[PDB]
Amino acid sequence: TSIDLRAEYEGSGAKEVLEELDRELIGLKPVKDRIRETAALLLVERARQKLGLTPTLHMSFTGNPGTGKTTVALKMAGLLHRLGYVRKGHLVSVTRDDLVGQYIGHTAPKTKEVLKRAMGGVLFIDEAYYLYRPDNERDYGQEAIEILLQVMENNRDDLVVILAGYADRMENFFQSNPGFRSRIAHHIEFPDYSDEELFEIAGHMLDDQNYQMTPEAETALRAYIGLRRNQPHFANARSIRNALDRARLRQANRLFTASSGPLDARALSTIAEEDIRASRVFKGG
Amino acid sequence: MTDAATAPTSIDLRAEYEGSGAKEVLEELDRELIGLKPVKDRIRETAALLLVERARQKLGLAHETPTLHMSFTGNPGTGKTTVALKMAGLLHRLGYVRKGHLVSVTRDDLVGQYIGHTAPKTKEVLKRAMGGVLFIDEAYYLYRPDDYGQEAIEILLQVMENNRDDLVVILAGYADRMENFFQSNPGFRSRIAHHIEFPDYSDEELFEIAGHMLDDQNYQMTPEAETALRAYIGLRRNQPHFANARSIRNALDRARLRQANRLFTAPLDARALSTIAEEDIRASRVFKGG
Repeated sequence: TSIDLRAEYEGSGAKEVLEELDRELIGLKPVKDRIRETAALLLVERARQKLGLTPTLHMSFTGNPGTGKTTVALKMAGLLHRLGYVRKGHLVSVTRDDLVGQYIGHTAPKTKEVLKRAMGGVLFIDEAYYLYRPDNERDYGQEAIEILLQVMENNRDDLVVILAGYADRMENFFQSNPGFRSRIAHHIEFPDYSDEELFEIAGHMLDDQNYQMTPEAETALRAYIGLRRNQPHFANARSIRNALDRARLRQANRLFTASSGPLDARALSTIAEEDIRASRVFKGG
Repeated sequence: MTDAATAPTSIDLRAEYEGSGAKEVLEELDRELIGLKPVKDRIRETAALLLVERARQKLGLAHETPTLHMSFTGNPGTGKTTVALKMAGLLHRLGYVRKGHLVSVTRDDLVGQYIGHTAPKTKEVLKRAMGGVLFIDEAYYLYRPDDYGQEAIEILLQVMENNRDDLVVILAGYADRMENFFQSNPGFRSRIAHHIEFPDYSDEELFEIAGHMLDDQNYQMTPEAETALRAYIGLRRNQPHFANARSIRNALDRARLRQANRLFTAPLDARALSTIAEEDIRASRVFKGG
């Protein structure tokens, strides 16, 4: 007659999954609160079905690389299975090259078989928009879309689909293939790490390698981070790693060229302001 | 030296209208587009010209092919693409274009990264488009002089004047942006036969839609939520990138999220579960400005 939401929250073990996500995803509170929130709606809409009032679950995760897309998607498959929306809470992750066949006619079995594997859980199409390439001739992508779109409509109660990738490309993909928008019930946005967070990471990375930055070099990175995030294909922590790898190289070539004579652990463990500002990022790319 | 015409001497327009399946396509458009008279009526008039021109060809009067490309302008969620599907069909039943398919395309489908990569991308898309119609969503993004889309426009333009009995092109997007595009790129005006302007739905119409949307999912509004939504619609409609029915769904969606979270925070029956309170709508950034 009336329902207890907290009981179902504690009953499903959905709380456990949300803890498992805060423990397994390095502080991206913004996204985590959005997953907390959707978990609430998923909970309520479950209780609504229970008191006698056919869902819709497909979703889209958009943002840059290294923003938690997959590791959230995994926890989502779990959560979904916990709240009885899915039979076996398991995540089949797949690119476009897992769905489109090279030879004519050999796409529809391949897409169908991936879907056979996916049944009872979640399919995760990474950079889905690459299914639609009328740019390429002899690309049979249009057909994998047809089948995808078909399952999301009809054969629903055994599958949840997650499209993922860059937001700009996802939006364009919807333009050309509409009828996806009315099949995605959750448009989740994954933003980057804040500057202070990106700096903390860069800090820890150098701690684990045994390197220190000079105070002046620290502010160089901060200048760097802020610039980089605004340039194309920003990969968050991979972009940091990549900047440090390059800084380490430049430092090694400072010390080898400077060749003043013998040098101690400080000089060798130190990344200087020179090593970061030499980056093309400060020039424009 | 003799000249003898072997064309028929008269033609019945309605008999042709009905017999070619052109009448049915317009009726499908009426089924498939939620009441948008002005555009449906504007389309009908374009369909009359197509009919009469085809009539003129049958009587053996057509000199060249008519110019029959067009430009659909307006906000998202106003029928543009679904009207395009129909134009394709109608142009097909009137045998203006070979096969009735429509190829839908964005800036990214035509403009690549590294140098010299653009022309073959566009040319392939155009190849797949021949025989039918090409829909270019936000076609103005091809031209960003601030990056090799300039070449795509030039191929696009050359094709529109030259081979008319293969491809029909429908450009689409926001009116003001599409206007400046034509400014910055003359020659497109010469080619476009029809400017079809798509208007928004009314506050009343959108409220109807939101109403049915709730009913399907068995949600009810409190009197104060009714008040708030009406207010919301009125504000949201003068804010950037208004998407009619779509942005109504998103607004109810975001209300459904806010409502769910409200309960879970602060035992409940089917009424308390299916109800949306004022707060769940009023929380939207649409009231604070954004």
